[PDB]
Amino acid sequence: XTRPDQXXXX
Repeated sequence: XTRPDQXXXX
């Protein structure tokens, strides 16, 4: 959820 740009990141 932390990093949409990185494909999620939780």
